[PDB]
Parts: sequence; C-alpha cells; structure tokens
Amino acid sequence: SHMLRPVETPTREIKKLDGLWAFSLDRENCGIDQRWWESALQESRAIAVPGSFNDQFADADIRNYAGNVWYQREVFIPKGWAGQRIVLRFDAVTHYGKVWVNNQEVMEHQGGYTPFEADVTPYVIAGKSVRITVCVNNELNWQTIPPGMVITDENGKKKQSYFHDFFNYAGIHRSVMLYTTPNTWVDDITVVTHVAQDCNHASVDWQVVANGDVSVELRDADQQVVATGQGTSGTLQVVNPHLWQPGEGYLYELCVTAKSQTECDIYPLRVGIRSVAVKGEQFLINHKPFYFTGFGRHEDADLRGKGFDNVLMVHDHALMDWIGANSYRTSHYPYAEEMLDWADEHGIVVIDETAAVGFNLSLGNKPKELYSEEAVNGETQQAHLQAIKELIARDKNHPSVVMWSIANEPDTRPQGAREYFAPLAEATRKLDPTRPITCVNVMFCDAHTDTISDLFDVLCLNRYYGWYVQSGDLETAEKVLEKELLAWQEKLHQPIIITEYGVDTLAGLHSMYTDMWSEEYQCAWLDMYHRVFDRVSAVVGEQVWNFADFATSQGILRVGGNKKGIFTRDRKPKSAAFLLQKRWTGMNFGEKPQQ
Amino acid sequence: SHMLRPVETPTREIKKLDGLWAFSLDRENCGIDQRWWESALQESRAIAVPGSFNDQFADADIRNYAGNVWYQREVFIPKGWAGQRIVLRFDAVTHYGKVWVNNQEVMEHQGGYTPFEADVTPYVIAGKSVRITVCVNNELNWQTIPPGMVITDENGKKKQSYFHDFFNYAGIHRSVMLYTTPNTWVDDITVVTHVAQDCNHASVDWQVVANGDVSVELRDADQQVVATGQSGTLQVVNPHLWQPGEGYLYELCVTAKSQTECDIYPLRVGIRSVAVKGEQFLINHKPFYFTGFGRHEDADLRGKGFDNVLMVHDHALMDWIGANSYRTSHYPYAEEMLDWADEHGIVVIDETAAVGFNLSLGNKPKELYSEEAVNGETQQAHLQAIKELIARDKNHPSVVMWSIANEPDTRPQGAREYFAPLAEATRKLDPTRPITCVNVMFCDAHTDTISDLFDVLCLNRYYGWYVQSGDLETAEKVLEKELLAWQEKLHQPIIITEYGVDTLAGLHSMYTDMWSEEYQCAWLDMYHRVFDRVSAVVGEQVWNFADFATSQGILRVGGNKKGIFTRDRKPKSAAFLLQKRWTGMNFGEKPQQ
Ligand SMILES: O=C(O)[C@H]1CN[C@H](O)[C@@H](O)[C@H]1O
Ligand SMILES: O=C(O)[C@H]1CN[C@H](O)[C@@H](O)[C@H]1O
Repeated sequence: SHMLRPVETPTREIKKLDGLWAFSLDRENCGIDQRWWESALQESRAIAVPGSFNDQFADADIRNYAGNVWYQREVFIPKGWAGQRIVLRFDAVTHYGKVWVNNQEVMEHQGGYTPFEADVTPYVIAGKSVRITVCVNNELNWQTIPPGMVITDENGKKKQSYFHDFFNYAGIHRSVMLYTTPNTWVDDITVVTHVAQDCNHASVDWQVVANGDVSVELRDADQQVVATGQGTSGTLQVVNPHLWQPGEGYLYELCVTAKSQTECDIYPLRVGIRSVAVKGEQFLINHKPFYFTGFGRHEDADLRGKGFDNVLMVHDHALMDWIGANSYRTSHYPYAEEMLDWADEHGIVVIDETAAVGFNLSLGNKPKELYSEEAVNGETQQAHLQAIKELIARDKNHPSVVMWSIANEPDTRPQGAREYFAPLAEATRKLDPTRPITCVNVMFCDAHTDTISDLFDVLCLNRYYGWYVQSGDLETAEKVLEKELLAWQEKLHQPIIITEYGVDTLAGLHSMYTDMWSEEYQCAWLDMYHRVFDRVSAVVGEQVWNFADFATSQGILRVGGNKKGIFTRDRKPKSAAFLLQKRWTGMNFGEKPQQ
Repeated sequence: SHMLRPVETPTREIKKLDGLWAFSLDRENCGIDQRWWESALQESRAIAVPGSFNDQFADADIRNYAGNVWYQREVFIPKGWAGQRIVLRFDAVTHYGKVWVNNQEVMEHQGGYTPFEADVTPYVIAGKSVRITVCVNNELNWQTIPPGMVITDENGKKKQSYFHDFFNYAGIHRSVMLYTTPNTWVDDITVVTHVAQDCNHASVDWQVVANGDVSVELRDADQQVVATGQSGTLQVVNPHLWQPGEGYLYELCVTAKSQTECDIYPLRVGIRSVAVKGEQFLINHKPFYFTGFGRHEDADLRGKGFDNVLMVHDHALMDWIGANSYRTSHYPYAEEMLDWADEHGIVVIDETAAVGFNLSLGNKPKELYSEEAVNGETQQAHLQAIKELIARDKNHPSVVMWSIANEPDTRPQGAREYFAPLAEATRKLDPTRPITCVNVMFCDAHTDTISDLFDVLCLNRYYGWYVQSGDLETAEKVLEKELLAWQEKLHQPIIITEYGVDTLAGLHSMYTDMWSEEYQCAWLDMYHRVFDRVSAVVGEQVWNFADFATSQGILRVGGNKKGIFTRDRKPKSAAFLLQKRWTGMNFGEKPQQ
C-alpha cells in the first residue's frame, strides 16, 4: 500500500492532532458493543499523544493492562480545505487500532510500528469540528508481529505472555495528523541511485504513481536544477555527483509534479546518491569497504515508554556523535521515521529491522514445536511478509537504510525454520533488490547448529560469551568467541556484523575484582570483544547492546529492567561510555581498526 | 497588554510551529551586525522547540553559554488564511526574544515566562513559505526579573552570575504558533465571579474589548445557555460552584459582530470566590487547608521545556499523594498547567519571576535598594512582571492568590517603600484575589517589615536543616515559638510555602541523620506535629515536588535534593509518609488538635 511521508508543499498542508486526548480503559470489553465512539468517552482522563499509555499515570494496574483502551478528541478541519483531498494518518498505533471519524469507521490496522491513513474527505466538512475516536489493542498472539500468548486465568482476567526482552508498551506512540493533497496527487515514488565504480558519475532511476502527467527535477543542496525528466518512469544522469557518504549525508531533492488539465501536486523527495553492495566478506558503500560502529537501540525512556519525542532524539544523537558511533539498528521494530530523516541528513548508517522478534521459545507452558499449526504457521508467515512489505514501503527511499533485518533471534534448530524463512527472504529481495538482507542470529544457533543464515547476505551475530555462558571468565570467553567467529567466516564467507555484545552493568557498582555487574567488568569485557574483532577479517561491524538501560517485563534476570546500557535510562554515562569514545573516535572514520 | 489564550473556534484557526528548528550560538556577538535573519543560519544544528537549549546537546560549553543564540525555521501559511488577521505568538522565550519574518522585525520581549505576539498579516502571503528567525538572549542584570550580574572575562566570553537556587535554563521553553482572527475580533475579556454567602446564588461580571458589537452567552457543562447580555452582569440560580478537588466549569462564548465579519471566543469560567477572614483562607465562604508543593519547571534533557507526558505524569503523582495545591515557584508556569488545574479543581498560588532580591542566601552591591542595584527602574520591570502575569491568568479560577516576590531580603534600607507601590498596584490590576509575598528563612517575626502590606503570610522555614542542624528537638521548639510569634504579630492566615531537607535517594541510616531518607521522614513529621498545633497555619507546601538542577556549588550535590521524588520521578520514602497524612485527612480541612 502506497505510503509517502507527508511534507508541507505549495500543494499540500498538514495539521498535527498531537496533544491531550481523552482516555479510558475498557476492562469489560463492551466499547465496540456500546459503540463508545458515538458520544464522549464516559469515565475518561487526559493522556498525552504521542506516548505509551502504560507509564503516564504511575499506576501498576494501567501499566500491566491487557485489552482495549480508547483515545478521543475533537478537531476543527481547516476552513479553506474545501475541495481538497483530506487524509487522516497515524504514524503508529501499538499494536492494533480502529478509528472512527464521528460515527463512520474509516481505518483499521495491525502492526504497532508503521503508519496507516484513509481519505476522510466524505466524512468531514471544512470549517467544522469532528470527533476522532480510536480503539487501541495491545494483545499479541501467534499471528501478530511480534508473537505472544494471551493467558486467560479462571476469572477471565487476561495476562500477556511474550518471548522478547523489552516491555510490551502500547498506545499512540507517534504523531497523528490530518493532511491534504489536490484530487490529482503523487501517491508513490521509488528512487534507485546507481553509482559508477570510479564514483565520478551516477544515474538516478525514478518510478512514480499519480493520477496525472508526471514530471521531476533533481536539485542539488544549492537549489541548482542538475537534471529533469518526463513521465511515470525513467533515469536522470548526474555527472560529478555529490555522493551521500557516511558521516556527511549530502542530499539532493527530487521534486515530483503530478499535473492534470485543472490542478497540480508537488512532492519533494530527499535523495542520497549512494550504492550498497556485499562483495565477499566486505560491506561496500559507494564502492569502499565500511566498518559499522555504534548500537542496538530501543524506543524507550522514563514516563513516555516508546513515545516519539524531539528533545530525546536531539539528545541521543548528540550522545551517538560524541561517542563516535557511525551506525545503529532499529532493534527490534521499525523506528519513528523522523529517526531515518535525521540519519539521511547527518549521514548515519542504519540497519532497518521488522518487529519480528520472539520466534524462539528457548530464551526463558509454551507450545512444543515452534513451527506448527498451534504456533508459527502459514498465517504467521503471511503476517510476517506483510510486516516486511509495510517496512520497505515506508523506508525504500531513505539512503541512511543500507540493509533490511527481517527478524531478530529466531530458533533455527527445528526443521521448519528453513521452510518458514526461505520464502520471506526471497520475497524481501523482490520488494527491494537494492539492499542486502539479514536475519539477526541468536547465540545458541551457533555456526554448527543454525539452518538459515546461508539464505541472507550479511551475518548479524548477537554474542554474550562471558555473560550467559563462561560467566565472568574473559579467558575462556575470548577462546570461544574467536573460534565461533572464524567458524562462521569458513562456513559462509559473508561479512559479519556483531549486532549485539554487552553485559548488565549497575551504574555505580564498582569492584577491584572486575566481576559481573560492575562498571569495571563492562569495560574489560567490551575490551576483550574488541581485540577478538580486530583479529577476524570477516568482522565489518560492532554494535554494542544497548545504547541505554530500558524496561522489560519483571523477572529474576532483570534488575528493574535490562541494564546492558552504555548510558542509564536518564542518559548518564557508565565508565564504558568513555572506553567506546576512545576506540570509536580514535579509529579512522568507517575503517576496520588494527591491533 | 491584551492576552487571550489562543483556542480554535469557527472563526479562529491555529498552526503550531513546535518541532526541530535550526540553532546556532553567536560567540562573536556579530549576528545583528551581519543581520543573520536575512539568510539561513550558518553552521547550525537541529534543536527541539519547545525546550531549554542547555541540556539538549550533552555539551558543557553550550550548557554554560552566556549571550545570544539564534533559532530559525521556514513555515507555509495556510492558503485559507488570505483576508484574515494572522498573529505570530511565542508562549515564552527565556529571557529575551527579538523576531524577524523574512527580513522584517515584528516584536521584542523581556520576561522569560509570559507570552508575546504581533499581527504579521502585512509581511506574510497565505500559501507561501516564510522564514522565522529569533535572537534569544539569556543574560540577567539588575533590571531583569529575576536579577543577576554578567562578568566578561579576559577574552570577551561572558560568565553569568545569579542569586536564585535554580539553574539559569534559557531558549524557547513553550509553544510557538501562527493563529488567525477575523479583521473583527475579541481582543480581551475580564470576568469576576461573586458568590452570595448562602452559596445558592452567584453573579458573573464581564468586560470585553472588541472592534465590533459584543454579545455574550454562558453555557453550563451540558451546553445549556443559562444567561445572555450585550460590559454587564449575568445572574445564576443554584449555580454549579467551582470547588477545590472537582472544578465545575461554565463556558462564556463572546461574539464580536461587524455587518461584514463575526468572531466567537469561548472562555472557561469557574463560579468561585476567595477571601481571608481573620486567620482563615476562604474559597466559596469555606475554610480551606492547602496541601502539596513548591514545584519547578525542571526535567532531564529538556530543562524548563513544556512537555505533555511530564504534565500528565506529575499531576498523576500529586493526585496519588493527595496534593490539592501548589505554588508556581518561582516564575509563571506554562498556561497548560492552569488550564489543567481549572479542569481538575487544583488550587494555585501564581508567582512572578521576581526571586533573589537578596544578597545573603548561600564583589556584590553593599546596598540592595540603590542606583547600583534594585533601583526604581527595577521596581518598574517588577511591576511590568506583575502586570503581564495578571494579564495572562486574571481569569483562571485555579489561581487563588498572587505572589509578587519570593524570598526578598527585608533588612536593607527602604524595603517597604520599594514594595508598598507594588502591593497597591497589584490590587488595582486585580482586586478579586488576595496578594502575598514569600518570607525568607532569616527574615523572622521581629526582622520583617513588609508582612503587614499583604493578606496571607507565606513562610519558607528550614529549622533542623540550615540551623539547629540535625537536631529535631531544638528545631521543633524554635519552629513552634516562631509560628506563635507570627500569629500574635499579624493574626493573618499562615501558609508554609516551603519546608524541605536535602535527601539523597538510597541513603539509609540507623542514626536518622542529615541527607538520609529516614531524616526526611522524621523531619517532615515534626513540622507536621507543630503545624497542627497552630490555628493560624492554613497551608503546608513541601519543598520541593522533585529534585531539580542548580548552578554548581559545595551546597548542591548534583542539584537541589529536597525533592519528595527524584528528577526521574521515583519516590523517596517521604512520598509514602505524605500520602498517609494528605489522603488519611479530610479534603481541604486542617487536622485535629
Ligand atoms: O540482553 C539481552 O540478553 C539481549 C539478548 N538478545 C536480544 O536480541 C536482545 O533483545 C536482548 O534481550
Ligand atoms: O532549597 C532551598 O534551600 C530553598 C530555600 N528557599 C528558596 O525559595 C528555594 O528556591 C530554595 O533555594
């Protein structure tokens, strides 16, 4: 389904619906029955949008709730939008949302992390107030991405189980907006940027969907039109192009114009002229080997759960720049698109990942066979392929995105894993031939055990030697780590990114014994992993788990959450922060370090 | 001087300008000479609006920067706005803003904490993109509210010094926005809300400033019209009284009719009255007992920046702990907080940025009230600060009292003659609510001169902390003795507007000694036992709701640690001690004995 990022243009207006909404639980599950969307939510309180609903109220009972919740506000449609295509859009509703404009149901979506939107024109009058009601469901089952099991106790009270290591935050996490186009409008663009080997010339393929004649012009940073073309498709030539390079991010603008006899639409699409290719064991960007540094992240912070926030984005990017990070992965769900707009503009390299985590009952009563009709089945695979389609639909034109991760840490031991994953790998490549693909690999599915990694282009490993196994023993951990990395190099001859390596670290726990949970062990352990990486030629990246401490469901393994942060959840540095800064700022930009 | 909260109506639209702006420092103070507003800011970076610029970048050199900073962004004016009045409004810029539209200067403001707007219709074209540049200055001198002193070191690099115990956060802390009116518009409203002793009747006065034919209607909560007029009084049988802890709201719709154009503006109204009666604070002719906090506009990363989730959460916590009230220590808060307190029936002491009129808290002018310090030109700004606050909040039923200064020194030469003209000029700017002045720790019953000019006595006390340190026994006697001495002197209502001790979350002690969680509990306990045994005390506002940032010093362990909650909003044991007292008692009534 076509999904361009709304942008204000001579032909296009946006009105944000972010702010205080009315909010109500639905403990009874009668809000659909009683059509709660007809009148004011009856027992309601104020809530911030965007935000997770769970932590806004300092209330355990709302935090831990499973079921439906209701959001509602009134909004004036701009007078002067009369005779315009009016769209209502939600950047994200976690995990499921149904929307009513007054009494007309207009939208339904499953998938907590990518946008959905409807033509609401026939259900609103320009200059009049409208009521927008949302039913938001946070329940996971074997056909949701990610999967889960609702457990219903003898009293019929629901309790979400899930297999991923981060809290099941829900609500309207990202901006809600009414926006306009002319009734003739550009509905979809696809740009591919080819780059010659000598880097001295580049072609830009375009493809456009719009109910009118299409023209495009390519403008550089100085606004100088550098190329033009006509019709739904073609190829712009660019001599001596300003390449989009990691650390710089030079953007052109592709102005696409949809022109009927009466009216016209204008969409500016930012373009980074760059190519991305695996070549043996090297990850090439503009024909030059790249070395990833930086983090697995999460969309997580105090009070707002996974809600988008501009101060948080500005602050975290200052921290990643300070520390010398050149890259990250959207672990483990599509991130707010303003993150990909920031990366495009600042030349930050991103591994874009789906919400497909938790396909693994072995990370600790769960179904006996992971790949079966009672768990991951043909429906689950369909839901997964849909998850992949929406992510690529959103993110295909972000030059910051260099690789698709279609899943995180699935159990690949069973016969079934390869039957499930092979067609998803093939479909992903069809949806976007321009980027390499990966499936992030769990520690127990080692080089000798794993049955799917040959189907993907880049080997993305999550390794905790010296933490979950060889606990506290850097000596034995180093031998085991180096042995396995070389066994993967021999097995597949792919580029290897260590997408996770980290240890829980209590900020302020200090030890002369350099033992587990201390700041000092975090430092020694990352240091050991770095020496190993620098001795294996197939290793082309290191992404520390995690940028910051983050919330998980409660358990004996999590001291108030996951403490593998380099920074605390309030973004204060642990000692290891200064260790990463030395290594990452001390290396040459984008180049594998040396002994 | 006319300040109406922009709200959307059939005749009034709004576009928020909040989001990422371009941002630059101006170390070389050459921005105005090079007229930076004429081009895109050079060597800029993204900043979030709203929020302080100081903590967004984890960079000490920006955090501590003194001088001018530049914000810039482009924005499309909506096509349907052609032939309407286009305003540009900043809800707050700390401490000074000057604003250009393309190449045209449109406004200036001094005052970190209140709105300012210009009609920009002539310099914008609906359906075109225009560039908004803002030069924001964070410097404080003896004429700014609040005061400080700038030192230019050996290289022209400024270094700011100030006399208040909260960090000097600056930037565009609140919403920026374009909004429309018809060329005929409502431009101002005042509303007074008399309530007969019986309570079973009430009358609402209304004045309006509009360049067209004024008509008003007052609807109740269910949108049933309940009065009408064409200046005037509306009458109301068995009125729904705005009551603490409920906050019933009516809507005064105010129409401004030309033959050509019409303008509607709804204004929420709470039918309540507030007066002192001897030793009692009275709302709707009932004795009230204030509980809750001195607060701050302070949080991780965003500084004093307004945030929706933070507002929703902090209110959630106050609710849970049983707070009915707070003070806007020590500056006007974001209007949203008062729109909130209006709806939920929270009581608010609304306070000016006038704090640190003092040189003895914890090189500088040897005479506080002099030409080289707090002079007549200072008294003026202070009056201008009092004007702008009442111009914005005169209509909020939550605002139960004005606070015209916090912790002014009262010993130096000619305190009274400085303040007498301000307490007068306050009651003339609005006589509907009592006024107060917050009374610093060392300015005791004998020392203070000024208390007599004000309706309610607001004490900040710290016995057992800054004095009689860690001795709760000696601290109790000295506190009781002093609150009785204050009864005898003024027979006014006594609110403790600050009582708090620095408490390091996780510091546990068997010896119940200073900085421990246990000390915070045993000490608030003692202030509590005294409060109850003194008929004159009609309020207790704990200092502070949460840990907040200060300037660096030997007295501040990473900031002020007097919070009941940490900066990340986690409770200390004292959160549970206050929750028993404040919810175990009766809404708005002093406890027994
Ligand atoms: O902390 C950990 O152990 C890691 C393990 N690997 C998963 O991909 C992460 O979600 C996180 O749970
Ligand atoms: O923490 C303190 O000591 C208090 C004393 N009184 C002031 O009004 C507050 O701003 C704060 O400095």
